[PDB]
Amino acid sequence: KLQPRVQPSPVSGPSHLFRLAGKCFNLVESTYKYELCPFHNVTQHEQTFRWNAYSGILGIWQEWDIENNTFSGMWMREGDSCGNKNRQTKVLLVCGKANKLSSVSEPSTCLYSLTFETPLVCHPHSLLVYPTLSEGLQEKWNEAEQALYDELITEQGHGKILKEIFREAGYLKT
Amino acid sequence: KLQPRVQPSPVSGPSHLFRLAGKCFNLVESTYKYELCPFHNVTQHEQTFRWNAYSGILGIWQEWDIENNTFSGMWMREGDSCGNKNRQTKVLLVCGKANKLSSVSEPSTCLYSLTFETPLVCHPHSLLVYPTLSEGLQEKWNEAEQALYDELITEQGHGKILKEIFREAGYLKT
Ligand SMILES: *[C@@H]1O[C@H](CO)[C@@H](O[C@@H]2O[C@H](CO)[C@@H](O[C@@H]3O[C@H](CO[C@H]4O[C@H](CO[C@H]5O[C@H](CO)[C@@H](O)[C@H](O)[C@@H]5O[C@H]5O[C@H](CO)[C@@H](O)[C@H](O)[C@@H]5O)[C@@H](O)[C@H](O[C@H]5O[C@H](CO)[C@@H](O)[C@H](O)[C@@H]5O)[C@@H]4O)[C@@H](O)[C@H](O[C@H]4O[C@H](CO)[C@@H](O)[C@H](O)[C@@H]4O[C@H]4O[C@H](CO)[C@@H](O)[C@H](O)[C@@H]4O)[C@@H]3O)[C@H](O)[C@H]2NC(C)=O)[C@H](O)[C@H]1NC(C)=O
Ligand SMILES: *[C@@H]1O[C@H](CO)[C@@H](O[C@@H]2O[C@H](CO)[C@@H](O[C@@H]3O[C@H](CO[C@H]4O[C@H](CO)[C@@H](O)[C@H](O[C@H]5O[C@H](CO)[C@@H](O)[C@H](O)[C@@H]5O)[C@@H]4O)[C@@H](O)[C@H](O[C@H]4O[C@H](CO)[C@@H](O)[C@H](O)[C@@H]4O)[C@@H]3O)[C@H](O)[C@H]2NC(C)=O)[C@H](O)[C@H]1NC(C)=O
Ligand SMILES: [Cl-]
Ligand SMILES: [Cl-]
Ligand SMILES: [Cl-]
Ligand SMILES: [Cl-]
Ligand SMILES: [Cl-]
Ligand SMILES: [Cl-]
Ligand SMILES: [Cl-]
Ligand SMILES: [Cl-]
Ligand SMILES: [Cl-]
Ligand SMILES: [Cl-]
Repeated sequence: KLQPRVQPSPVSGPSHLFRLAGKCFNLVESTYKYELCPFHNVTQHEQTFRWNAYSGILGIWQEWDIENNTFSGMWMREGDSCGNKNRQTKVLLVCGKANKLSSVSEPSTCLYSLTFETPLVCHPHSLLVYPTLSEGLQEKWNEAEQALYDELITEQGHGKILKEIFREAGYLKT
Repeated sequence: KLQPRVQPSPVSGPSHLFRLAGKCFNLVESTYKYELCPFHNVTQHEQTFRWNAYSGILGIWQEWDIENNTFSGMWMREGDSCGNKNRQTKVLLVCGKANKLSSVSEPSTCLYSLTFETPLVCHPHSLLVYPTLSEGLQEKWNEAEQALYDELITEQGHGKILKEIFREAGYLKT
């Protein structure tokens, strides 16, 4: 039984993925056992069966990772602390036959890359961020793409506008 | 007085395009004058303005042309008869500054390609067909893309499943 440091951000993004909120899937490795509760938290429970066996929170749903006009991954931040820093996790969404937690890795100590298989992402346009936006924020994007094509703004100024949109929608915390 | 052979199919597809229904735009060439009434009909009028001047129906809104997971064009069929066949028209939607009927051509006799400029299509992801589908038809599509990657169905069998999806949504006549 663990205490989270902050609460998860609101469920946001593609509508058809919202059904995953409140569900939890787990993967049992030899050393640890991980659980992913999408839009909420990630946790591991060391299965060495010694008395001080570790159980910690790796991250709390905070913001999205948007790269190349798509949802790159889900950012889980502000977990238990390793020392000077709090644990983080980037969940990656991959086409799979069924909702399954497939792998876990540790690129840097206390930073994790979690791969989540689900069939809801098998279509290429499922993780595009443009269809998820409100009718008004699409206009702001439409005007920015045309303005960039008309050479009224720079690729740099265009990049700024997109982050303004994503922040308003709540995909990036700010 | 012109009589359409059938009635135009229901308005279907992206929501932001529905506003064009009941509107009509025209292009005046030297020989003929064309009108496009989106989601309805297409017509040409020889402009000699004599009593026997030609007036014909080129097509009646029937179904979409979906290619590459997007809306390729609008299919207009069952126009006036040329002999063994009824006239057809494929309307193509292009990014333009304003709602404008831009061009008309006749690649093969009694088949026409009509180019309609509109600003509602200027964003690349505006005409994606996946977001317009019901949550269930999205599921049906995801499972079909997954089955194809697992080599349980053929690229040919995949195409048939998609036409079942598009037909169920109402984008294709049946
Ligand atoms: C391809 O697709 C195209 C797109 O869909 C399609 O085009 C559309 O076609 C449809 C079908 O034809 C059109 O819909 C109809 O439009 C008619 C035209 O309306 C306009 O003209 C009317 C003027 O009629 C007269 O009366 C006025 C006052 O009474 C006079 O001021 C006028 O000068 C005019 O007088 C003439 O007629 C008199 C007697 O008729 C005669 O004495 C006089 O001397 C002179 O000859 C206006 O009422 C009308 O105005 C309204 O709409 C405009 C829109 O801009 C507004 O600006 C106005 O403020 C106003 O709101 C237009 O100027 C309509 O008449 C017709 O209406 C009737 O039918 C519907 C359903 O059937 C009824 O619900 C409705 O109440 C009307 O009913 C009348 O007739 C029935 C019997 O017919 C009767 O029982 C009932 O009581 C009533 O009298 C309908 O809306 C549509 O407009 C087209 N749109 C476009 C963009 O083109 C095209 O056809 C397709 N082609 C093919 C080949 O498929
Ligand atoms: C990480 O994130 C995950 C998910 O985001 C968290 O997991 C969830 O934690 C909550 C607690 O905050 C759990 O809810 C409680 O559940 C208990 C027990 O019920 C459950 O287990 C039963 C086992 O058979 C099952 O029958 C229950 O089924 C019912 O409930 C579910 C949904 O709640 C519903 O879908 C079913 O149809 C049934 O209706 C259920 O699975 C329950 O008793 C609690 O309810 C009451 O009591 C508490 C305290 O008295 C009160 O506060 C409540 O408001 C309510 O009145 C409570 O709902 C939830 O089950 C967990 N889900 C999973 C998958 O584990 C996890 O806590 C987070 N951890 C950290 C560290 O952040
Ligand atoms: Cl969506
Ligand atoms: Cl929800
Ligand atoms: Cl892209
Ligand atoms: Cl520690
Ligand atoms: Cl603009
Ligand atoms: Cl936020
Ligand atoms: Cl006319
Ligand atoms: Cl054909
Ligand atoms: Cl394979
Ligand atoms: Cl393919």
